Amino acid sequence: VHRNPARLMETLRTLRRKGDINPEVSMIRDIREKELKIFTDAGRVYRPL
Amino acid sequence: DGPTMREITETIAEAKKKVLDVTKEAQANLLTAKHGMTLRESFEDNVVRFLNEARDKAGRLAEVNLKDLNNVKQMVMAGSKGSFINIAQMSACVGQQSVEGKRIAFGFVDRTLPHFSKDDYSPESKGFVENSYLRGLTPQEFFFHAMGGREGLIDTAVKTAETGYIQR
Amino acid sequence: TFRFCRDCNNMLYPREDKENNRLLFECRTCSYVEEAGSPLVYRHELITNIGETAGVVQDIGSDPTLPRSDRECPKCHSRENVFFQSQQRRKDTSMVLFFVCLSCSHIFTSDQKNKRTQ
Amino acid sequence: TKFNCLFCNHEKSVSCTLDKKNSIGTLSCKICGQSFQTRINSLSQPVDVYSDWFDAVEEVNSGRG
Amino acid sequence: IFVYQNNITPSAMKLVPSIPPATIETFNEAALVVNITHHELVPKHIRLSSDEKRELLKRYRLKESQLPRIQRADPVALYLGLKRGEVVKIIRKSETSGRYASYRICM
Amino acid sequence: FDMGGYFIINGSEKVLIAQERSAGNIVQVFKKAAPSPISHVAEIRSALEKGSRFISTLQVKLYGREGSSARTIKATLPYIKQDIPIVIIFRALGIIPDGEILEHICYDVNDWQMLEMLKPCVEDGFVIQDRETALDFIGRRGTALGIKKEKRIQYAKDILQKEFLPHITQLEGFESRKAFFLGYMINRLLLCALDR
Amino acid sequence: LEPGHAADQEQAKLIRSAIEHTTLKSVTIASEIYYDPDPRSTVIPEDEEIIQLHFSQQSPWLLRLELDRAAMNDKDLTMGQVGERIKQTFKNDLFVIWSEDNDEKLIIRCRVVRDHMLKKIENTMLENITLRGVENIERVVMMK
Amino acid sequence: AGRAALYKEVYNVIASDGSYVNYRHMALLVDVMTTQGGLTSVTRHGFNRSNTGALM
Amino acid sequence: LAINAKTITSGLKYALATGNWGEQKKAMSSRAGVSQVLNRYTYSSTLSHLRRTNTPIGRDGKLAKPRQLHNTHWGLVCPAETPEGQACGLVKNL
Amino acid sequence: EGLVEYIDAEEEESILIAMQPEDLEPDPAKRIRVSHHATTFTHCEIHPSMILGVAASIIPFPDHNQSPRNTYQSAMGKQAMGVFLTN
DNA sequence: GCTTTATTGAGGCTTAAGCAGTGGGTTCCAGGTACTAG
DNA sequence: CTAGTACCTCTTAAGCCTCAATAAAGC
Ligand SMILES: [Zn+2]
Ligand SMILES: [Zn+2]
Ligand SMILES: [Zn+2]
Repeated sequence: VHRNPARLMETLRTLRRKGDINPEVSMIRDIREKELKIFTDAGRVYRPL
Repeated sequence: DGPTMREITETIAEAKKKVLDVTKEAQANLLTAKHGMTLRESFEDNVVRFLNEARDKAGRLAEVNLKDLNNVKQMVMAGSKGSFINIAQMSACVGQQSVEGKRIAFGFVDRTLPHFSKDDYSPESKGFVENSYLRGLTPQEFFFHAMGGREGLIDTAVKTAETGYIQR
Repeated sequence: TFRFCRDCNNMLYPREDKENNRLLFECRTCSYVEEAGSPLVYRHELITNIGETAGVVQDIGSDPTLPRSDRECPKCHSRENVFFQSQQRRKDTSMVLFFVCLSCSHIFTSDQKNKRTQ
Repeated sequence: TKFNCLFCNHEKSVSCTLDKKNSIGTLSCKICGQSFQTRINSLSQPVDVYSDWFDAVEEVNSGRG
Repeated sequence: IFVYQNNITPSAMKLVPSIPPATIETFNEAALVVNITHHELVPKHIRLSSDEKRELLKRYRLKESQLPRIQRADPVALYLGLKRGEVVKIIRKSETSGRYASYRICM
Repeated sequence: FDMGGYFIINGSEKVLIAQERSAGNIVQVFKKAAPSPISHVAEIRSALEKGSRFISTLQVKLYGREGSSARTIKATLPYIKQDIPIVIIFRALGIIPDGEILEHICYDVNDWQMLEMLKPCVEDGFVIQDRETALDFIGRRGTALGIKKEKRIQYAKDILQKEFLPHITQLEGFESRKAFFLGYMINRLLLCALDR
Repeated sequence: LEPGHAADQEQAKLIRSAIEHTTLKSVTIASEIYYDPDPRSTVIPEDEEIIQLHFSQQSPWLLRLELDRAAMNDKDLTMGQVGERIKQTFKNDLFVIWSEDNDEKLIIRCRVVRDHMLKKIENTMLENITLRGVENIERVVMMK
Repeated sequence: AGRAALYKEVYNVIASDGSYVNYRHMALLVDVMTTQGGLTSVTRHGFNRSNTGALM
Repeated sequence: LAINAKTITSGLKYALATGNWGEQKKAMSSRAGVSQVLNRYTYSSTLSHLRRTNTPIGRDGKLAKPRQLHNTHWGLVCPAETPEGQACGLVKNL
Repeated sequence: EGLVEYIDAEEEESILIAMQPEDLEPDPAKRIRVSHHATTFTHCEIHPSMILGVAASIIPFPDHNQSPRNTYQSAMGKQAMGVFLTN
């Protein structure tokens, strides 16, 4: 668990955009459930925006 | 003609305003749910009825606008094929898109599409199409129409086999 | 309200003392006994008004997904707000909306007849 | 009510009766006549009684009672 | 005719056949609260005599099993007390024809 | 213009069509039909993401429909046909105290509805208080000519280490992660049951 | 409806209420197991009124049900009818008292006459009790 | 009464989409489904359980 | 030494030949149809086939819910491109 | 550079996407466009037409046509006779 | 008065059913192993 | 030595058995 989810999510997004982390990884933050999910497994469908 | 399109747009705007007022009344728990039917189902039925009435009015306006010289109107009057719904969707309004006998459900978390915020019950976000095939459909309207078409195709594909088995 | 032993970290069963005519919470595992603060034993809440406003956090207003609104806040008169629906999902739940103000993080119901603190 | 036995080495010769009212599990073999009794709970099953009997037999054999 | 209030124990059910010559029919109080025959759906049922049954079979040239069957426990059969091998004529009102006359034989 | 992306086998060009499957390592909670005694079932298809992949479908079911007066939760541990209460699993893992089990299952003690719904579960699981007893009870089902007290406690511990939630870990150094994941699964199941 | 009564809406709604299946679950907002040390004195200061009208031996356990006034008005249910139904179903096993409808807050107190089985009794009294109507009936809707 | 109700339901379902079928066909269908003592469903457990020709 | 190389080559060839994706030839639950002969009637057909997706759910049944495309398909699966008939709603094109 | 980001199905549940680059940010012939009620639009689509597949994209004005007709066209396009390769 | 009965029914598991017709393209001639004839 | 030859490898409708109460007959 993490106490500052916003800062961690912002750092992860910045790293992914910069290219340090593979863009294919999917990071989702749900405030209602207060849950952070990271997915790196293959077979995941993604599109560019 | 221009006046007919203006009248259709005015009717659609009036229907949207009525739907918005009904939604606001429901939010303030000022709407009395129908006996037996739950509040959500009653609100959905009222919205669907209002949208259908608006679409029918737009279709009637388009039909009266069209003259006997019109080819589509002449063919419809001939009875060969077509109907009021066809003319209304081609010239006036496609209308509400129904899936499983109800509007487009929130496939995402309280969102029909990612382009709409959570808790968006406006007609445009609930499968309603306010643009006829002549003018075109927005991407959300196109996706809703595609969902309706897929539902219809699946229904036909299952019901043909069911009817064949019943006939056997 | 349900509590524990506070010593062994275990649940407490209810029992009746007719000599003292009182409801006492005690666990058969140990000898610990306590007097119930309030006469609450069982509750089911077939229809519950709580749990509809859940998940609210300090940075709730910063979520792009939540739809904005320009309603004036009762206290700070801040137009900016984020509005959502009942968290609980049911076929009979009312469509009453809840508005949260970024400035003060105060949750208020959209209903005007009655004012709800949360 | 069928289980293996160790005294006679005969399969399906064991029957277990669980009295939840008295909370007593009784295991009896129809060949060698061995009878065993144990304490059981409402969630108990005949396998539990068999395991308890086997553990008791092992303890008796080891002589570490 | 014997009418009960709540239910009938199986002992009475098995005792009823103890008297062949005398026929005893059991009916429920709730069942008889409203007359079934007065319903619009149920057509008019008329009992037929043995001679009438024989004449019908001779004219139509039918056997016992060829006629339509009706359940022994059918509410109409209990109302009329139809016995085994007994033919009842049903007169019904239809849109295609003014009236239609069918027959049903208890199984 | 040819884009390739196929295999030439015996001259014939063969293309492999993408196969859709339910994502693993995720808890999915589904309701059950009224005739069935079960009310809500939460299933997870745990599988290794690195190698030696094997399907581990772990399902936890809430027995008793609405108003059944029996709100019990049982998890179908792999290779164990008879569903075991979650309390015994928690005891085997190492969380013996009831308060710790409730805290793991329910994070916010303020919500009393979850505690009320779980009360029958702890009431029925109160019989077990020792890790060895829990492991023995888990090993009772699926007997394969073994002695529960002799080289079966280790077997049950190994099953709980590997068979139970293999994806989260495969080592006995830290077995609390399995307990926390089970608590999260039970929390999701209870939230779905309560309709929140 | 009958031709004579088919022209009256009040009679139609009366028949609808008579045949409509009514259960405590629909009306009961909540039910709780409170503790009443003595019949004369109640833990809740506001609850005393329920026994006050009684003034103008029993087990030390209390079961308090809070209902919905709006549901009562919509379904025409009355406290007296439900009390009579409960008494008929339970002759003397449990003593039940209900507040007057005029009161702003309406509650029902049930207590077992001379705890483990109390939950089962409450569940049976809630689920397996019908105030009025016919079994296997969900809802009745009138139409013209 | 059961046969009449079955016929009325068949007519209602047929006319739901506006299609019209002659009354004689529905009458024959309900008669065959009710020719026996009770109601013979159109399934392998109904008319197929009768004493008709084995090959049929 | 004495490694039977054919055990792997022949197995892969069989898997890519009949489409039977199974541990062994004798297996009857291999879930055939994984590999399909590439269609070259036209370039568009080949492109669509190369980017095709299949659903393991049996083509039989009458459950419309899985066949219908969920709102999540937006931007991932073509709303219109799909076969008509038994396979409708199961075979998807990205 | 972070100009374009990959988004999966799960992440789309926690983002708002604009239809066009400059429509949602700031002669009754043009199709009615939904008003930009929101003001965040953390992401946006490069172009909506890209949602269509290989066969669907071939269809001219798919929106102007009914969805079942678009599906039929997509199915039929695989059977069209034409040059599949230059060799 | 207590004990043992036939009856009643109620659900679990099971074995069944699953539009019609038509056109075409791919792949199987099965794996290894021992025993024995030229 | 080398190569033949055979050989072991998703939604209901009825049937039946298995369950928990119940009124009468034994005694
Ligand atoms: Zn304690
Ligand atoms: Zn404020
Ligand atoms: Zn023995």
